[PDB]
Amino acid sequence: IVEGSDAEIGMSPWQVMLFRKSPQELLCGASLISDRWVLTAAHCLLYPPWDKNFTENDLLVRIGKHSRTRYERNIEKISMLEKIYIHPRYNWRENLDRDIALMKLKKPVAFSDYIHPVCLPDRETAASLLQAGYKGRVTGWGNLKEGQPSVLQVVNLPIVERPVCKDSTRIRITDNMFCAGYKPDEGKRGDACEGDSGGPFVMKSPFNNRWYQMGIVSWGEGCDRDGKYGFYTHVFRLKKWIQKVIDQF
Amino acid sequence: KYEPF
Amino acid sequence: ADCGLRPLFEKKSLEDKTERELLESY
Ligand SMILES: *C[C@@](*)(O)[C@H](CCCNC(N)=[NH2+])NC(=O)[C@@H]1CCCN1C(=O)[C@H](N)Cc1ccccc1
Repeated sequence: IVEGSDAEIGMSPWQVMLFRKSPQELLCGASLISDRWVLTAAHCLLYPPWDKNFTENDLLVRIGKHSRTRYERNIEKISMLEKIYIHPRYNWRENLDRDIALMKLKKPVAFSDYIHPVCLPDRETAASLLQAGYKGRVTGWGNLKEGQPSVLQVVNLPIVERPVCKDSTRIRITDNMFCAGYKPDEGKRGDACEGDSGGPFVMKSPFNNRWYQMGIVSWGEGCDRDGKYGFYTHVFRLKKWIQKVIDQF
Repeated sequence: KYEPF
Repeated sequence: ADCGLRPLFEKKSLEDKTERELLESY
């Protein structure tokens, strides 16, 4: 996160750390959607141009964390993965279309003050909240600049109109993506950055006061550049695939 | 600077 | 079920420092 601020304790309890066993390293963000399921960006697992291909065995998940580097001795829960599922039409070859993956935890986690799942949007919630101008919230432990924070970072960013998104890059945008950030004119800034992928883009419903995951941190070009925007996987749109895997496994 | 578990 | 309702905030009727910024945008 660039131009964000230190989260408050318990602010984003669905926030998960994607952790490499050896070398020990922060890989990405992720989010807790149930006591057994974690959502993340498929490119955190699989990205062949960079020779990245991780397996169940390559990783750990750390839940209820605040500090990046400290072992949060009676707060955080570390869990092993049982199974990784990547969207079958995830497009690593061209544009990260469908950048989404599910991780099934070995044993379920116990929810606490620091551990709690986020809601998945419904057709109706998506419809009302996913509008240009409406702000969402991004969290993560990624780069502070185009570096590593000591505590979880947060930033509030507005959704941007499709055409503006399109005109900002040479990358082919698809309906499975949305962009967000401030316009240079708006002179307010901030963005996700490398190490932030898989982190949730969340909105708070004004109807029922619940937090919903609308996005997943996917890609960008640079971090917090004027005229550029963060791109996110559109969760509602990949909803049936998510349902489909949980209903099957 | 990761503290072991 | 209980999704999206934070134990230290919603549950206790406490607001975090910048959630008003989101609701004001809607
Ligand atoms: C995985 C990540 O942490 C990261 C998030 C970057 C978000 N950045 C901003 N400014 N919001 N994603 C990436 O690094 C992805 C995966 C591979 C390349 N990539 C990029 O963001 C490139 N910088 C651009 C790009 C390359 C290929 C296809 C799409 C985007």
